[PDB]
Amino acid sequence: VPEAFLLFSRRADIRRISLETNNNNVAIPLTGVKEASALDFDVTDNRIYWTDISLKTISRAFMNGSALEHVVEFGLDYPEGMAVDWLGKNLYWADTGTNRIEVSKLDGQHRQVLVWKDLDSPRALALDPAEGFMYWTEWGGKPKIDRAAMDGSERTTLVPNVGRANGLTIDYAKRRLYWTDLDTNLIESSNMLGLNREVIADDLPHPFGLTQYQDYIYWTDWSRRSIERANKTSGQNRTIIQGHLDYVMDILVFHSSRQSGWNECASSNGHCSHLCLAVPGFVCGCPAHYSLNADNRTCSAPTTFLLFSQKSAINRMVIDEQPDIILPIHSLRNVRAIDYDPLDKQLYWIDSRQNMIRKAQEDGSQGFTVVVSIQPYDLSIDIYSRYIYWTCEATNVINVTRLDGRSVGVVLKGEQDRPRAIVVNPEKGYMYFTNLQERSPKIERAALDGTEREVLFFSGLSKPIALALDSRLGKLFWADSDLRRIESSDLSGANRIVLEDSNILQPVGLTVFENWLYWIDKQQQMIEKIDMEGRTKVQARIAQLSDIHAVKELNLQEYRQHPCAQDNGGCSHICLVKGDGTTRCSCPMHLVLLQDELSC
Amino acid sequence: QEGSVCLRSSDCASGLCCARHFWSKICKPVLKEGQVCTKHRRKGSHGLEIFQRCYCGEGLSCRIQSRLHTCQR
Repeated sequence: VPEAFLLFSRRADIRRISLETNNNNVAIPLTGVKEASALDFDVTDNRIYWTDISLKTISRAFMNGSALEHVVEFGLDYPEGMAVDWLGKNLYWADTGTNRIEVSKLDGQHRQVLVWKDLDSPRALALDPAEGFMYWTEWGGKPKIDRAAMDGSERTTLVPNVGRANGLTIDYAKRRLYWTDLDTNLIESSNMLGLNREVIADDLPHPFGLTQYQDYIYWTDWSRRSIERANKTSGQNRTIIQGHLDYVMDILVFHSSRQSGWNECASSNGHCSHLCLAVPGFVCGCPAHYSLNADNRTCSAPTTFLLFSQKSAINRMVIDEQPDIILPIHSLRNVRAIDYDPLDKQLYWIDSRQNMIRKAQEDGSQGFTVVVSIQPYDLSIDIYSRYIYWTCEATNVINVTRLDGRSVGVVLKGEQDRPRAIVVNPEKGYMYFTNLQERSPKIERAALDGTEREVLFFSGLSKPIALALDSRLGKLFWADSDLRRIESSDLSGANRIVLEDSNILQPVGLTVFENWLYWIDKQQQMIEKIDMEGRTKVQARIAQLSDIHAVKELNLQEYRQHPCAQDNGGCSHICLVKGDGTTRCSCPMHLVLLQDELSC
Repeated sequence: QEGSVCLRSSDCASGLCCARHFWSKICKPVLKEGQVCTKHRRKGSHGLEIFQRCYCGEGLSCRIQSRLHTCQR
């Protein structure tokens, strides 16, 4: 039986006031808040949970201000609503920018996307985990109040004919919903099912936030510059709790009387391995892209996925029968190309302007710099020899360096040569590259040591910029940016085929997944794929996509069967599995092979 | 571009207007048919607006369907 009070946010800070008719107005001692919007609390923990829209983050801290920590730093835009589920110990938020309602543990771990399809603008958000339902206001073109089970399922639209609604607050005791309407300037209510819909107060100047407590509704008004109270049933008994307050963004009553009830998630997380989400009692959730195991309780990390970067983001996406997420990788500026190592699960990319090659885990916790200034263009990983092949735009060279950083050397150089795109084929011992010579571009092939050079194509080319290959079927794929098309041939050079020339605009990136060729289209802003079933769109309205890379499940036993896989086949520099099925050593351009046949 | 920071409406590309979102202005899309549009009861509600909508489209007009207002023609 402690004190009951109100919390509100005002952009610069979050303040705390009593329900008393004109009492004190203090601020919660938080640090580094710029544009606070969405509020919520946790009584058992005594923690507050807020959303900054300038910082683009969701943070938490105790009421005394200690232990301030960012709970969600990535993939946000405008997180305008957010609620705390006290029984499951999960955080729910709604980003009006990304148009997504999401969930994670209170601490931030195991983030998942609940609803994202056919969603306009989720603003306000109220949870009732005792009953398994969540409620949110939608803004956008045709505003409405939607309800869905707190796992994402059973999504329906409760209140269809409303303006922009904002104070979304469940009277847990009386089983009613109260909200403000910005376009009608009124406060309205309903029952849990959306029906029995009558307005409480209708002559309001400019209302915004709202919370109900006992027999009163509390709202904020910008024109009145006030925090007002009224009888939650009649709209009468209308007095002012706070005046002379400029802009009162959202507001909620802080008492243990609100965060009450019980579900199965409260008793040791319901035995789920990650997330426990309420339903009309519970069901175990996984992190985004993870999959629920046979036991209905444990999760499994994605095995086969798709990676695509924009200018300053690297996103992951699954190829399931059932959305893209942002990988948390700091310090991205102009991501030119990506690649992936399945052995150590490390993500390699090349940043422009900074002129470096970088690597990090899918969680971004291994951030290490491979090559530093001279500027690289495209990269391809020999996963077997554990080398990364790359092209230098500045010095027109094909440099090769190890995964640790140690330099191996240069395999191909010469003036008039201008190597740009590269793709390695260690299984057959060759590299296929794009040589952008002045006035006459080419697609070329050489052995992984720079010997055995030949031109594969010279006509019907203008700006070939991406290369990919299906080694199993023995085919090579390339996208010409200038000619707006995708072509494929035998690795030999034979059978040149146009795949797509119709609705392409700016193809700059492509990879083979299974029997599909995915390609980026920067200008048309979309990912597409083709059955090598017909052309299917994968993801439209993608910002500034720059490179794509399909990552398949690498089985260890299968990897080790490669001759170079174990200790590089004795070779000090370059291992070549050529011809019949035997390794042969070779060296970069500044070292000649020695007597031992292994070193130089 | 939709989402770009703007100061004037001419900073924004075709089909877009410059609208105040929170304590900054961003390029928002212009309202097409049937989409709800703001009708300010008092003058200065316009000024107070921190979540402003764009105006209606090329051949469209903002009128009524306590009801609400949509882009008609």
